Amino acid sequence: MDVLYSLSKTLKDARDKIVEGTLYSNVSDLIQQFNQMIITMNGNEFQTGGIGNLPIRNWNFNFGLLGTTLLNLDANYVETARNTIDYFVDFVDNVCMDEMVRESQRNGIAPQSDSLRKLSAIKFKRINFDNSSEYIENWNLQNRRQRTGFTFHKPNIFPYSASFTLNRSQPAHDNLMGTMWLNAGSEIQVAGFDYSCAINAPANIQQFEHIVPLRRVLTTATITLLPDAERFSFPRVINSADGATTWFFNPVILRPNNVEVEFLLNGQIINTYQARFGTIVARNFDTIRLSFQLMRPPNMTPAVAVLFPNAQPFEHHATVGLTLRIESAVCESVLADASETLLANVTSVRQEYAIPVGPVFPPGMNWTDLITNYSPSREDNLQRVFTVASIRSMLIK
Amino acid sequence: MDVLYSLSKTLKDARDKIVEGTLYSNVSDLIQQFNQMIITMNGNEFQTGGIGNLPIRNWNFNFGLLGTTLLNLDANYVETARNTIDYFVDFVDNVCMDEMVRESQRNGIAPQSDSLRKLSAIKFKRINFDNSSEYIENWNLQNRRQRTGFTFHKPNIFPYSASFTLNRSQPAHDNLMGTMWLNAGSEIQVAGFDYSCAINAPANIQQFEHIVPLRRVLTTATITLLPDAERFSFPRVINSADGATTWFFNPVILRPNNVEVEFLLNGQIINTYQARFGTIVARNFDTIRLSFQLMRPPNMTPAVAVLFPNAQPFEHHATVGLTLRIESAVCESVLADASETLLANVTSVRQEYAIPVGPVFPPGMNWTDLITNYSPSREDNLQRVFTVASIRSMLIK
Amino acid sequence: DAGKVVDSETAAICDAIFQDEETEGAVRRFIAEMRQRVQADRNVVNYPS
Ligand SMILES: [Zn+2]
Repeated sequence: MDVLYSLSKTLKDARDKIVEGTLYSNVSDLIQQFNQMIITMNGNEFQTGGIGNLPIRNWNFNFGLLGTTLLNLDANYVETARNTIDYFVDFVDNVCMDEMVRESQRNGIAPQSDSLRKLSAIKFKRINFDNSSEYIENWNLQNRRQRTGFTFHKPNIFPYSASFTLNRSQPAHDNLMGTMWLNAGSEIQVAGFDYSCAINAPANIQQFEHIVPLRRVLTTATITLLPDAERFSFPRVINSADGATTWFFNPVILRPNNVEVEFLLNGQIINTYQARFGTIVARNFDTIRLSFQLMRPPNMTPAVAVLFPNAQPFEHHATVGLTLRIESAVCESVLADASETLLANVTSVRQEYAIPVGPVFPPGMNWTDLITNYSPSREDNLQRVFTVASIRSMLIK
Repeated sequence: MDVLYSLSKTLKDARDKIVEGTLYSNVSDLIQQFNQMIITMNGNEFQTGGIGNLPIRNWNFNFGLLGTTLLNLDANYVETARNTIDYFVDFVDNVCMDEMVRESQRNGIAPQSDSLRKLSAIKFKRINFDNSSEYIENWNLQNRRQRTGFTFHKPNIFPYSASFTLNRSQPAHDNLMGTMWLNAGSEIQVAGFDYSCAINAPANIQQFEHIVPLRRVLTTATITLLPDAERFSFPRVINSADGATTWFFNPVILRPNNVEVEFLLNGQIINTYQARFGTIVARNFDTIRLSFQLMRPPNMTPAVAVLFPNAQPFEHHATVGLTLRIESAVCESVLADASETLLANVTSVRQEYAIPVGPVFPPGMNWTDLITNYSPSREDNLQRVFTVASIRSMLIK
Repeated sequence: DAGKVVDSETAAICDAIFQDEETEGAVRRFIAEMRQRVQADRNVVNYPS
């Protein structure tokens, strides 16, 4: 894995640094590493592919070394360099597509393809170069069991869970009470509704609560906390819990009284925020507890007093919402987010070559089913395949 | 940590091998390691304790080397060896009690005491010796991120959860239906009851189901599966769900028809067992799904037909149970079981010296609250403190 | 710089591997770049061979 990143880093630098007319002192330390790579890789044969429609390709390396005698690199040197680089780039492309496609339940952090099991010897250890990308740094730090952090912009930590809860209900569905939520991507939109608007609740206050457990512990998260959840604020008809009948929801929106957002780690309150909106911070957490309440307004104009009678027919239903959007967060495990394209590369390789469903990953690489049951073996497989996807995304655009 | 195990392994062997009258060739390779230990530890000072009532002790090492010139070890050599060994055993005892007592939320796998942070240098690396115990082997394998396995006899994987569920209920509590369970230690005792004995169920069959999610993935578990759960088979009065009133439970026991025990890993059925009792095996699982059903007996003698009328008063309630006891299992994470005493040593050290409740572990070292919320930081702290407890259990009996 | 190998025969081998036209460029560069480590404190010397 280290030598695969090293091959790709030298091929990236040798497409970048070895150009026409450049001075030799700019590339004097890269040509020695590329010659060490050629010297190491000669005499060895590899075999990539063999699963799904990924074709079996045989790789044989017989190349001459590059010259170390120019002052300015002329176009002859650039053309022979482009030939050797194009062959090695095709090789590492097929090794990365052979490694992202395989998985194992037993020990997923180990290389699974034959080519990367062959590259994991000490004969190939002199290929090794700097490990400067974030994924290979976290690979090398977790290979020695130290703390890592992946910085994500809007991480997909929440599985898709659009549902509700009726704390007070009946088959008439004309006096309901409870919460509704949308957990999607990095965004929680929650809305507790009461049809009576707390006309018989004690002190005209109805307490709502919504507890979101996470799968991995997020660290140093900037979170936009806004009131008035926008999706649960227009009238809609909703199927029941058993899916038998449908019930109508005509909301009018009160502001959330007494918002308490708590960030729990192992049941301990790490951060708490009482009636503070805008951008908040949560330093260390794996559970988000939103505790908002609906208070009936004690003074109402005649336009408002016709909405909430004391009797039964409520044509306008009180609804109170919050929105919580994790903008950026540092997570020790791998995830998906709106910035990288690594999950897209993994799914593109697994869908392009018509790959059968294996023992670990969900069918079709369903990220909702992958983050719903995010086991440590699946975590190891996901980190390995994302690291190889980062390597191929360095070489192949 | 490696050098602490090495100190304790040499002190254990030097209490064992260095005896009176033994031949020198039996101990010729141990005296060289013990002299390397003396040479490394001289000139260094340590400070143990300082939390709770654990007293601060200062340690200074100024010892002469042991002789390498006897053929049979006489009693002079044994007495000077016993002096040096008793001082080092007192030192490592206080270092282990200083390390088991501390914890950290940030990175628990790192040493927390000052003495073990001082021993983690390369000056002390020549102390190192064989790492043959199971806990130090799994420490060294997880320090390189490879697969480990702790073999437990009756592991305490289940938190204490004695509760029930009423699928059919009313405030009269005279026609009830649902499951009851006891999850304790390594034992699940479940019993679904119907008061009507499926007299109005379709095909006179009532389906029960009980799904137990685990916290860590067990591997290669031998499990005694018996029918007829013994605890839920005698009459008892039970408080309600809100704790308001009590209801009576007078069971008569039918055998479990159509037992299906499934061992789920990430929602996938790994092992399944259909109406097979005795000892079963479950190779890889983190969820146990018991699906038994109550069938009304179609042929009944007159002694049985008086028990189950078609009308409402049921003085004898049909009850069907199962018992599932994990005898031994291999788990990658640390746990507690009926074989080791390591949790007992940790709690004895934390309770003997009146230690305040820290950020990670539950108050009073509640194992039910520790395995209920078994976070990875708590997992790292628990593994570190269990490894140090194993080291001290080698030295101190 | 100055350089000190640790035998007359390893000096001869060092010379003969430096002179020929078929060893590696990294190797032939390195043969004139390896350096002994002589520490007056701690009583240690390190010499290539
Ligand atoms: Zn953006």
